[PDB]
Amino acid sequence: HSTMIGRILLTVVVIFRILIVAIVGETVYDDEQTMFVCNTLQPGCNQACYDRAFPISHIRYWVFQIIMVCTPSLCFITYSVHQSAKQKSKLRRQEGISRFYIIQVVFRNALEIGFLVGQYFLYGFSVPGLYECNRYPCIKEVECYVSRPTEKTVFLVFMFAVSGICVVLNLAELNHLGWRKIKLAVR
Amino acid sequence: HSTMIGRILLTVVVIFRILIVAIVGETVYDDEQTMFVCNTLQPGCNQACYDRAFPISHIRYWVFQIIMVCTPSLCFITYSVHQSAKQKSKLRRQEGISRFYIIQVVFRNALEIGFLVGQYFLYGFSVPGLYECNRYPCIKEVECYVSRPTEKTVFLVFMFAVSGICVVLNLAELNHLGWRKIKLAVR
Amino acid sequence: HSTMIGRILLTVVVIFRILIVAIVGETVYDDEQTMFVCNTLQPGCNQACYDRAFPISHIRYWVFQIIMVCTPSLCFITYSVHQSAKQKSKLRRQEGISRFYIIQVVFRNALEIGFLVGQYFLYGFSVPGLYECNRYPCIKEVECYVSRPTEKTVFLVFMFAVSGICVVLNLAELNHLGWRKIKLAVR
Amino acid sequence: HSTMIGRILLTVVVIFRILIVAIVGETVYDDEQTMFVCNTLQPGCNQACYDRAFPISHIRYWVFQIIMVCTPSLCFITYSVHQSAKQKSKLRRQEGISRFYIIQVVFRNALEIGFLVGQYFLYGFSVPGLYECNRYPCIKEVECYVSRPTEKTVFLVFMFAVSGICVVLNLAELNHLGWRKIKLAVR
Amino acid sequence: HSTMIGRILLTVVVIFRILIVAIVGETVYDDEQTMFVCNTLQPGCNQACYDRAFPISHIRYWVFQIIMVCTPSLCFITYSVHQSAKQKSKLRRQEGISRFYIIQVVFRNALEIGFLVGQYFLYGFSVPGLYECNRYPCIKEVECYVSRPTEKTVFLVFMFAVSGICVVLNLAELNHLGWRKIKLAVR
Amino acid sequence: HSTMIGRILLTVVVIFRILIVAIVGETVYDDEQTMFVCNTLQPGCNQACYDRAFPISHIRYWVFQIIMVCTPSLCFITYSVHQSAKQKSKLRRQEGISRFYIIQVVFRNALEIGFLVGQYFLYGFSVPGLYECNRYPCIKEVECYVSRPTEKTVFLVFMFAVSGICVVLNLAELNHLGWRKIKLAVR
Ligand SMILES: CC(C)CCC[C@@H](C)[C@H]1CC[C@H]2[C@@H]3CC=C4C[C@@H](OC(=O)CCC(=O)O)CC[C@]4(C)[C@H]3CC[C@]12C
Ligand SMILES: CC(C)CCC[C@@H](C)[C@H]1CC[C@H]2[C@@H]3CC=C4C[C@@H](OC(=O)CCC(=O)O)CC[C@]4(C)[C@H]3CC[C@]12C
Ligand SMILES: CC(C)CCC[C@@H](C)[C@H]1CC[C@H]2[C@@H]3CC=C4C[C@@H](OC(=O)CCC(=O)O)CC[C@]4(C)[C@H]3CC[C@]12C
Ligand SMILES: CC(C)CCC[C@@H](C)[C@H]1CC[C@H]2[C@@H]3CC=C4C[C@@H](OC(=O)CCC(=O)O)CC[C@]4(C)[C@H]3CC[C@]12C
Ligand SMILES: CC(C)CCC[C@@H](C)[C@H]1CC[C@H]2[C@@H]3CC=C4C[C@@H](OC(=O)CCC(=O)O)CC[C@]4(C)[C@H]3CC[C@]12C
Ligand SMILES: CC(C)CCC[C@@H](C)[C@H]1CC[C@H]2[C@@H]3CC=C4C[C@@H](OC(=O)CCC(=O)O)CC[C@]4(C)[C@H]3CC[C@]12C
Ligand SMILES: CCCCCCCCCCCCO[C@@H]1O[C@H](CO)[C@@H](O[C@H]2O[C@H](CO)[C@@H](O)[C@H](O)[C@H]2O)[C@H](O)[C@H]1O
Ligand SMILES: CCCCCCCCCCCCO[C@@H]1O[C@H](CO)[C@@H](O[C@H]2O[C@H](CO)[C@@H](O)[C@H](O)[C@H]2O)[C@H](O)[C@H]1O
Ligand SMILES: CCCCCCCCCCCCO[C@@H]1O[C@H](CO)[C@@H](O[C@H]2O[C@H](CO)[C@@H](O)[C@H](O)[C@H]2O)[C@H](O)[C@H]1O
Ligand SMILES: CCCCCCCCCCCCO[C@@H]1O[C@H](CO)[C@@H](O[C@H]2O[C@H](CO)[C@@H](O)[C@H](O)[C@H]2O)[C@H](O)[C@H]1O
Ligand SMILES: CCCCCCCCCCCCO[C@@H]1O[C@H](CO)[C@@H](O[C@H]2O[C@H](CO)[C@@H](O)[C@H](O)[C@H]2O)[C@H](O)[C@H]1O
Ligand SMILES: CCCCCCCCCCCCO[C@@H]1O[C@H](CO)[C@@H](O[C@H]2O[C@H](CO)[C@@H](O)[C@H](O)[C@H]2O)[C@H](O)[C@H]1O
Repeated sequence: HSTMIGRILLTVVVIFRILIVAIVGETVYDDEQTMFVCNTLQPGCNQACYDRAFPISHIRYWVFQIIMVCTPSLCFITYSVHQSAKQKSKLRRQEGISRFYIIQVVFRNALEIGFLVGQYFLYGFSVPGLYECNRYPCIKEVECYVSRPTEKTVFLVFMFAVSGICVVLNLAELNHLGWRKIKLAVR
Repeated sequence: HSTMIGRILLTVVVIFRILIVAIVGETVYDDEQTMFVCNTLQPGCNQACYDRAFPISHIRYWVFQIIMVCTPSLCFITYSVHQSAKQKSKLRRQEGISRFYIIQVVFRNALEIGFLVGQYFLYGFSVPGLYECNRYPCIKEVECYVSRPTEKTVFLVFMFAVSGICVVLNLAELNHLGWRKIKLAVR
Repeated sequence: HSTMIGRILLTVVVIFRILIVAIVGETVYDDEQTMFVCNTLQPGCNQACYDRAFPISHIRYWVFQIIMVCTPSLCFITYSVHQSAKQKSKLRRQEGISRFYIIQVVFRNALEIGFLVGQYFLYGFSVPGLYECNRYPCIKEVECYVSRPTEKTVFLVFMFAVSGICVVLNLAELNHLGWRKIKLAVR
Repeated sequence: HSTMIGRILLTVVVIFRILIVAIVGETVYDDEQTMFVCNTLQPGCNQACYDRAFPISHIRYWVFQIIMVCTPSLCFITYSVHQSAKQKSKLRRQEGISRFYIIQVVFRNALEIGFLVGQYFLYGFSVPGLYECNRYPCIKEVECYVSRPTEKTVFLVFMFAVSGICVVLNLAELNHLGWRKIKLAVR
Repeated sequence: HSTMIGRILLTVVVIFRILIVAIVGETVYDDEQTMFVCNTLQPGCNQACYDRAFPISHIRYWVFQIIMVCTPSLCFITYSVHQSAKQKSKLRRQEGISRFYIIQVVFRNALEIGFLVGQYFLYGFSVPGLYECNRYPCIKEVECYVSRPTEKTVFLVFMFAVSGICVVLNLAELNHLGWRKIKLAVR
Repeated sequence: HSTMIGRILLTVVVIFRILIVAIVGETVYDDEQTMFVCNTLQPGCNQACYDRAFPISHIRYWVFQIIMVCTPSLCFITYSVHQSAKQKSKLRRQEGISRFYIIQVVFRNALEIGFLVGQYFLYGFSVPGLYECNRYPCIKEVECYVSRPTEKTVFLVFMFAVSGICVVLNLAELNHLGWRKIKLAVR
């Protein structure tokens, strides 16, 4: 019950997060590297420490996740276009399209779960403003400073909450589908 | 009475504020971090003080509020599209759409009130040109300077006035709806 | 007489000024703050003096005026769309639309007059290349220098001339309307 | 004779110059102020000398000329739209449109001549790489250096040649019109 | 078997990689040259070492490969447009179009193989964070440092994996075509 | 024979080169002036040497050539639009259009040959990474260094190869036309 409104809410949340990231994410991380001050005098002790502290920026991971999530929708649209171009057998084709969509949404749920787990394990919750690094160029351990940690961690928490809401909606959709539909999709 | 003209005025104000922010807000806060001068010599005493003075910039909050306000309209549009795709029962569907729109506008009023309260409590009215900060990197209290405070506080006051006008229009719409419509929406 | 050609000329002037500002204004004021040199050594004596000399930049005022001027046109378009969606009474509706447009153009003339008066009182005619400032951060009076004053004052004079031409055209339209139409709009 | 092909060539040249300027002009003058080196030590001796050497940049004048030239075409299009909306009298209206277009093209030729004369008198042909300036901030005469003079003067010469070609085409069109058409337009 | 779904998946992968690169590649390599620190004091020892370490950036090669891959599709579209404009002979024309498409896809597979081999031989897998260079401007061997190596090598590995998947799909399509179709295309 | 496929290939090559330049050329030459290091201490010895080494950048010449090449196509399109608006005489008009197109393609071949000769004579093949300059501001001969020479010369070689391919295709088209068509176009 209430499946269509749930799908509508999920689409609204997807559009909301896509617009929010495409508007704000570029500006926050536009000059992250430039605003890096570290207590050191050895040349090259700054770039190595910045790479160690932030190997992959959060914006790249978010963009990658958003682009990867939309691929089943794109392939479904292409398959529907091909089916329309091609045209008792119609009912069989409709059933095949339905089971294809079911498998697509299951794969989308799996991808969302994997992306959420990876984001949780990689970045975490809070962004440390102060970092301690010791690589080959730096003779001893040095203390570097990060710029704007509060905004980064707040936006990361918001992204995690949005991903959790999407996961909950996807689980609700899977529960609406149910064991019989899962078994039918398997066979 | 005069409900349609009030809704037209509200839409005009929304378009006005959206265009104004999308035109001017990026340029004002484009290089806020760069134009930061503080009386200190300790490395890292500038970024921490800037983060303390401005944890979240006003432009991010305004963009977030604008994007959040438009979500009920987007979900209503999607629901209308779904209803059109699906098509005595028509009258019942129209009544359901009407009560859905009523609940949507009530939620929009609540969200606007919450956003206005948060903006008032977080930023306030005036932006202090001079700041005094004392964090761990800075040994003692230091005096930092902010660039272009007058423009920031003027634009913040204008945004507050626009939000107040929108709140007044929303309250007028709720009064036009009235207790009977609220009770019907509840049940 | 010659009312339609006057309105056409006014629209042409509006499009001309909008295109001119949207093309040139961003580049002139793109790096105004960076090109600021002042004879001082006290930290923070530059930002405060720049804020004192230029509290609100001319481009922001021009953009605000242009956006505010177009609001009656937008509300008229929305009202016309609503009237078209809704559809002896037709003649009454047409008369109401005509008087609404008359009131709208009167309000537009008033807004243009107010904006012109504010621009004249705030900025003036010439931009002083050399400024003398004495605020709290600066111990004594200091002499700061402004970059590209000639272009700024020339473009300000051109904007003032365009606003004057628009005001003259609006006054001509009001004279064409006349006392009888004003009295009819009042009642 | 060969009037239509001449008008086609004029339109092609206008599109060519518009595309060329809109593509290249922004990049050449993007950082003209930054690449300014002058043999001086007095603060403020650089901005004043740059303003004296280049009061108005060539790109602003070219953009202003291009925008001003297109205004008669825009007003003619608006008048044609109004005439279409409004609809022996048709022949009179067509004759009025023809004489209006004749007056418009005469005004366009006059504006082009004035703009060409102003460009010739203001900028000239060659851009001096070395400048000598002596204003109030600079105690004595100082020698400043300009960046990329050859490209600026080459593009200025090309713009002058394009303007001359346009003037020649406009004069050919005026000769095709002739004394009888000029007299008819006058009365 | 499963040829159409394979082509759909290949198109989806192409769109995915195109969007991913067009979104992320510009920002990563936006300021690669600026963030270059090398242990040297001789002027010109930095630019030569940067050129030696990175003669051609990865983004240029990826853009070139993507643009080159799409050329057979563009020429096929143009040929189809010409055939549509031009219109037992229809069957012969369809067979000619089919064999033209077969030759086009064979050429596309060859181009993809060549581009993959070139990318593997030129860049490799890992980006060395530390480089040792000795050119004419630098008296002796000097040690330069690269900024953000981990992101560059991760994205390069992802691009290599995407190219491998595309190559596998193209080989599957060629196997579906088969020896008989290859022989028919040859003659 | 094979004229239509040759024209299709020429159009494909034109689109390919236009897309390639519009994508990559801006980024390569975005900050050429900034990354200029020369062994000198006299102020103004850098800008003059940079102007001497690179009077006109390659990107400007390429953009100018591309824009100039497309002008006959634009004028042909405008002439076709005029002919369509205007409408035994039809056959004569078609023959006139054909001979006009022949003259247009001959002029395009001549322009391409001239542009190729100019590019070969001006820039050459290789970009010298090291330059020796001696102008008035510099007391003696000084050694300046160029940034990213390998990419510039590689892209220049690619542009030369593309221009050569276009010239070969144009010569093939002219050979297909032949002496009889040339004589008919002359008279
Ligand atoms: C659809 C519903 C289920 C969404 C619920 C969202 C939660 C997954 C999010 C929302 C707010 C989050 C919390 C916001 C703030 C914090 C404080 C934060 O504390 C620190 O960063 C310091 C201590 C530490 O290192 O853990 C730990 C995570 C936590 C509890 C977060 C855990 C995850 C929460 C509960
Ligand atoms: C639809 C209608 C009801 C909109 C009305 C808008 C008001 C909510 C705004 C418009 C102008 C605002 C005022 C503009 C200027 C100031 C001065 C300002 O003073 C300071 O910043 C220094 C003193 C202090 O710290 O409070 C205090 C807020 C106040 C009164 C503002 C309070 C809120 C006002 C009345
Ligand atoms: C439709 C018609 C009526 C438009 C007419 C436009 C005028 C309103 C503008 C056009 C040119 C302007 C003038 C251009 C130059 C100057 C010099 C300027 O002198 C200075 O800046 C130094 C002296 C001082 O401080 O006043 C004073 C304003 C004035 C006369 C301007 C006054 C306003 C003028 C007449
Ligand atoms: C449609 C036809 C008539 C267009 C013809 C274009 C001319 C108006 C242009 C094209 C090339 C120009 C010439 C190109 C180069 C120079 C050298 C230039 O010499 C200098 O800059 C140094 C000497 C000085 O200070 O005059 C003087 C202008 C001149 C002759 C230019 C004069 C104007 C010319 C002839
Ligand atoms: C459609 C299927 C067949 C795609 C398979 C993709 C492979 C071509 C890619 C995916 C992951 C890649 C591997 C990811 C990581 C590494 C570690 C890497 O190690 C180093 O960089 C250090 C040692 C060295 O210098 O080789 C060597 C390449 C390798 C094995 C890569 C080899 C190529 C792999 C297997
Ligand atoms: C449609 C077909 C005919 C296109 C053929 C393209 C040629 C016009 C291009 C492609 C590769 C080019 C060559 C690539 C590399 C070089 C090395 C280059 O050597 C140097 O830069 C150092 C020596 C010197 O100063 O000449 C001289 C030009 C040359 C032979 C180029 C000459 C022109 C070539 C043959
Ligand atoms: C699509 C699916 C993708 C799956 C992705 C799986 C990625 C797995 C990454 C394994 C990384 C192991 O290395 C891991 O590094 C991270 C961050 O660098 C460390 O993380 C630590 O520092 C970061 C900040 O730097 C803190 O936010 C975090 O709370 C803390 O645990 C982990 O303690 C360590 O375990
Ligand atoms: C969508 C709904 C969102 C609800 C949002 C609720 C946000 C609540 C934030 C609680 C913050 C508590 O911390 C609060 O910090 C702000 C600004 O940092 C302080 O604010 C103080 O400094 C700021 C500038 O920095 C001044 O403009 C302000 O007038 C002054 O009160 C408050 O004195 C303090 O109470
Ligand atoms: C939509 C309607 C808006 C109405 C706007 C009304 C704005 C009123 C602003 C009142 C400002 C009072 O402060 C006013 O500051 C301006 C500029 O800062 C001063 O202006 C002075 O300096 C400026 C440059 O800085 C010169 O160009 C000007 O000629 C000179 O008078 C005035 O002498 C002073 O009176
Ligand atoms: C739409 C029509 C517009 C009409 C525009 C009329 C503008 C008239 C400007 C009058 C300017 C008088 O001041 C004029 O300055 C210019 C450039 O600043 C000087 O010009 C001098 O220097 C410039 C470079 O700086 C050289 O390129 C030029 O060859 C040389 O003559 C003139 O010698 C002087 O006469
Ligand atoms: C469309 C088809 C294009 C075909 C392209 C063919 C390009 C062939 C390039 C030949 C280059 C020979 O020079 C080649 O330089 C590369 C990188 O510069 C060196 O590569 C070496 O350094 C790079 C980084 O700099 C490492 O990532 C790599 O693992 C290592 O081998 C090779 O050891 C050397 O053989
Ligand atoms: C549309 C048609 C356009 C026709 C264009 C005709 C342009 C003619 C330019 C004549 C220039 C004469 O000056 C010419 O300068 C170039 C480059 O500046 C010199 O060129 C020299 O240096 C350049 C780099 O700077 C090398 O790449 C080149 O191999 C070498 O010959 C020539 O040796 C000299 O002859």
